[PDB]
Amino acid sequence: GKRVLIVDDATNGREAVEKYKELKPDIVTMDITMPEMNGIDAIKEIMKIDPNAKIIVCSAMGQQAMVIEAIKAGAKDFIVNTAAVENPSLITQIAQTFGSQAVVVAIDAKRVDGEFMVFTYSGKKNTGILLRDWVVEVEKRGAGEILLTSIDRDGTKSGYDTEMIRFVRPLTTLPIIASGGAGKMEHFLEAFLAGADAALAASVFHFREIDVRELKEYLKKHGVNVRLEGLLEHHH
Amino acid sequence: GKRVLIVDDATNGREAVEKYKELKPDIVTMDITMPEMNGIDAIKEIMKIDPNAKIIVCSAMGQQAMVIEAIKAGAKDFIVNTAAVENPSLITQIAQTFGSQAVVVAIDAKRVDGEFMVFTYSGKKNTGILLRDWVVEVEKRGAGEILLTSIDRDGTKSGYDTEMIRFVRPLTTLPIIASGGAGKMEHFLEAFLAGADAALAASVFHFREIDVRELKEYLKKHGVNVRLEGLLEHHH
Repeated sequence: GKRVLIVDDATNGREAVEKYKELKPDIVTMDITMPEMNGIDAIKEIMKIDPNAKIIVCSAMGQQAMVIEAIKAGAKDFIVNTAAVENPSLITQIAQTFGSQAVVVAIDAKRVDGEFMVFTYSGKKNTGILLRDWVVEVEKRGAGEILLTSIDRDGTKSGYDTEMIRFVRPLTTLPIIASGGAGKMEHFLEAFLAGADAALAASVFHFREIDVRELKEYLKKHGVNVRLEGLLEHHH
Repeated sequence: GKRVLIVDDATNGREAVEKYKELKPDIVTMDITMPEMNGIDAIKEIMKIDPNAKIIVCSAMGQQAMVIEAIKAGAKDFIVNTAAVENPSLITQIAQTFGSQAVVVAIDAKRVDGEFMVFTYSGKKNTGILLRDWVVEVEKRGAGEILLTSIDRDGTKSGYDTEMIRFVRPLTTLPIIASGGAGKMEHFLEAFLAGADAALAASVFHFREIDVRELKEYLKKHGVNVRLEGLLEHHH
């Protein structure tokens, strides 16, 4: 690409096999955690109504029991955050089975005392690990793509963390999907200019702050390659 | 009180009827949304192992179908956020059935252009409604307590929004549980001093930034009344 990711996030269903065919999206993402809500049962139906893919499983943590059963259903790809920080090897582990392609590492970052630092458990434990460090590590461990979310920007509807991107950019060769403060059409350009290979966004379209057709034409009128895709997800 | 609320948040279970007896807490909170995860089935077991209470149901939105069944199980109290903003009457509605006591209105606030504004859908739609307005409205509609969460502070581990509290304080007589940036022992005092009748916190204890025994003694050594309680919750 790049590469703009339009998200529909629904939700605890059920509201999947219904939304999937009616929205023909390029991902989905599936939270499967704890053996209670029809995660695995959902996938099978898709892997039927469309034998292809592309489902990305949300593995973390300790409920691997489910992940295994999910892969038996046809799951080929995964994102990881906390469980990779606990155990960096877990990446190499997957990447060896399914290839580097198959693994995306989500990274949650926040600047503390003028220093980019990593945060886990849905962005709350300050790991005391410099972002700069983890980035390199993650690549060497065998990642595919980095899902850099800026906490200092997440939900500020005030722009992507173009600074955090630039910081990460030269430290890697891997694609970088950028996440955080999607605010206006202009903000997407800045992200691409920073280095981000992809931009993710939910709130702006959901609430029609921004028109997806218009955003395509805007970026087109500036000479950018895109390429926009449909995400889809349960749960939190 | 006041009044400090220690939260254990677990999680999609199941990890309830096990945690409840072993943790003897004063709340719980129960997310029941969509007929899939054992919300209602959980309550019944408690309402058995302890016929008393005190369960607070998380009603919102449109899945009232479940809420009704939940009340049949013995639910007496509720919190509301988005669905109250959509339909202010919904408060009067509950408060008439179960009394003003029974209803807590969560308010999500963020300052925009030097103006406290309300946000819905897990804090993302700018309602274009001044906090000052909703506060009064909510009381007149028949609320019991206000669960003021500061977005500009939520997860900053940098102090409560002592400014937002002071703003709300004189506009009401209702109790105010304060939520947001629980950072250090000192930060709890400031909150109480601001007007907050209660402080809620999860991250600080979970990750043992702060010791609960120590926090009691700290506030005691400053002459405060407390009074600390155990929350417990699924899910997001």
